[PDB]
Amino acid sequence: SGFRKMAFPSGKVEGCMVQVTCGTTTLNGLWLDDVVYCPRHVICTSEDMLNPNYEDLLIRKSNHNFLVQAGNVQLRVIGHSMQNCVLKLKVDTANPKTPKYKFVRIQPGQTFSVLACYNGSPSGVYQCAMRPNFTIKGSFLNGSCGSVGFNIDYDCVSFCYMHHMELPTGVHAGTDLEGNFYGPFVDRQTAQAAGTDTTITVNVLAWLYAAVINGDRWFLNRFTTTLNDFNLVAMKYNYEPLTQDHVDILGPLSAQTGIAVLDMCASLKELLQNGMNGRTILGSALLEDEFTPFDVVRQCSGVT
Amino acid sequence: SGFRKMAFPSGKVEGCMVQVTCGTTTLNGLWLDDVVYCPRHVICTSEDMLNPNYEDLLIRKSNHNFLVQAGNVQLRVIGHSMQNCVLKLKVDTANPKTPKYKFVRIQPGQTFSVLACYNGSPSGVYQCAMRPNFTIKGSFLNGSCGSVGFNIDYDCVSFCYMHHMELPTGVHAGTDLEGNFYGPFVDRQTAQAAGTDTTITVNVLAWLYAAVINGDRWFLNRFTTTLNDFNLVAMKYNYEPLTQDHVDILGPLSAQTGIAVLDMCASLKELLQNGMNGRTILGSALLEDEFTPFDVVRQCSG
Ligand SMILES: *[C@@H](CC(=O)OCC)[C@H](C[C@@H]1CCNC1=O)NC(=O)[C@H](Cc1ccccc1)NC(=O)[C@H](N)Cc1ccccc1
Ligand SMILES: *[C@@H](CC(=O)OCC)[C@H](C[C@@H]1CCNC1=O)NC(=O)[C@H](Cc1ccccc1)NC(=O)[C@H](N)Cc1ccccc1
Repeated sequence: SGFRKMAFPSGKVEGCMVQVTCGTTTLNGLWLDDVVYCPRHVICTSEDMLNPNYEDLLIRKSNHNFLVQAGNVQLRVIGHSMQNCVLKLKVDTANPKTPKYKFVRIQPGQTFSVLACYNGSPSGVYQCAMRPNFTIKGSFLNGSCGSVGFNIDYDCVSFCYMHHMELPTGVHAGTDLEGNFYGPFVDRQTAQAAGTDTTITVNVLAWLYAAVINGDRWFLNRFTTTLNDFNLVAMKYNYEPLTQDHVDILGPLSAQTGIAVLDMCASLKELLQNGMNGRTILGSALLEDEFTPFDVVRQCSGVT
Repeated sequence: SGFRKMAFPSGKVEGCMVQVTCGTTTLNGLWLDDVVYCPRHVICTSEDMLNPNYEDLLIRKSNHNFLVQAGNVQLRVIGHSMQNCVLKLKVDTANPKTPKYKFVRIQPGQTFSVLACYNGSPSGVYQCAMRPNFTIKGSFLNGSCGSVGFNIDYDCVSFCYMHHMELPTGVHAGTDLEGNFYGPFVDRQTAQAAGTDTTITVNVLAWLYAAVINGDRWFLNRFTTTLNDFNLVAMKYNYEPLTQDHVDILGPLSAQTGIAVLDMCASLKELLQNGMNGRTILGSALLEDEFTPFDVVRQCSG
């Protein structure tokens, strides 16, 4: 038993991390086969960032102006192109550690692992959720751009996030690996704000099932409610509306525990209206919303 | 900015994980050079659990009683011995992915990453702390024994933990890689109870510094205290006493924030006496004690 904030094993991604330097700017890239993917703002300087002319900046560059190092060992760039907000550097060496992979766009409320990297060197791995306002509450410092988020589906690494920037509120924004931002953000330094964040209801329910599976049942009573009546309470506490599709994906956790989804909804309603009364749930005194139903199943069933 | 429960990258350890089968019992092993390490209770069955006579069980086995697989390649066993509660299986092929490593025995309050594994295949990684009562609050299912805990010191993997068992309280116990249990526990299915758990004070203070670095600052008060007076408060709330070495270890965070450790102690005193009054710190409504001062520096300096 037990429940931790668990990330995917990072080995397959570690072997893809490189550093990309353009003049005085260095950030991280993702080296897959004979291409390195990185944020295009690596070609910028301070004079550029309000309205970078990325096409102008790139055409002034030769393959020789890009310095790519894999473990501080240089790779030769033989081509360069731009796809949306990502630079694609073609190198003369294919990465022999490239895993089976896919580029995927994740949905708000879904989770992924982030391999935080600096100067092409992995520093740590943690779990993040894509917030309903299309930011992530990550942990990133100067030099972290180009760090990626990923899930492992079977034996395939599904890359879903490349890091670009931190908003003044301390939250983070980035792109998919095709270079399209999540949310209403741009890679120019205009004043940018994320929408109001909401709590991911289906994940809170998943985590309450995780608590039941682990024997932490004090919040459970033989109560139940309707989906409409639950959602009336949810919106009073800035929780996302729970749809029948959310109910369905909680099926496996309901099946394991024998607690109907709307019974757990009734328990959650009671927690929101009356509080937790100084009690903890799986070691937390707040309601946690960055575990998906699949996250709980994986950790409560040990998939490899 | 930001602050997360962050583990070490697990790649160097992933390449060391194998599956060990004895009879119909399968768990995980650690393959370094030409030795596979795993919990010795792999050689047990239902009968032996009360008081396994491990020496009898092991001497009666042959090399052929052990099936070791790295992925789907079989590693032929050429010897089998016991070191404390760990089985050492000598195999014919040395692990080509053996990292620079050390076996280290860590102290209570220190943190490490756990690569949770099943049938020799990694499932996930998370961060744990050695509790003062020498248990860990991990996440382990049946088949997870032999999973290891580690820290990374640049290029060197320091293995500190191998998973053996779960106490009925939901917490976990295991050994170092020399086979010696942390705490008073034994690998027998006997009524075993963990001593009273306490809160790791130096880690709470490190996390409060992480909060200040991240802009959470409402809990700061202008008072300073002394180490003796603070420790009287620690004792009341089942916090570990704070030593001068702890204070000095917090020095890098005090230097980054300009807040003296004993000033942060006075802020923690008020938090412990009166709670947080509906406010949060780094997204938590509890005082978090599984980040060491180093974990905060490493994450807040990169
Ligand atoms: C990554 C940049 C990098 O690694 O290369 C230089 C060494 C860095 C990551 C943030 C720095 C601190 N922690 C972070 O996550 N990104 C930036 O510094 C970013 C550059 C940028 C990206 C897109 C558009 C304009 C500038 N600048 C920022 O994050 C600043 N907070 C400014 C900012 C930019 C856009 C929206 C809001 C604020
Ligand atoms: C690991 C064993 C394994 O991999 O199986 C081989 C086929 C497993 C991990 C616990 C199971 C569920 N989650 C866990 O962390 N360990 C056991 O099952 C363990 C076996 C054992 C080890 C030493 C001494 C006796 C039995 N049994 C237990 O953990 C039970 N909770 C019984 C128990 C043992 C010791 C103290 C308190 C309870």
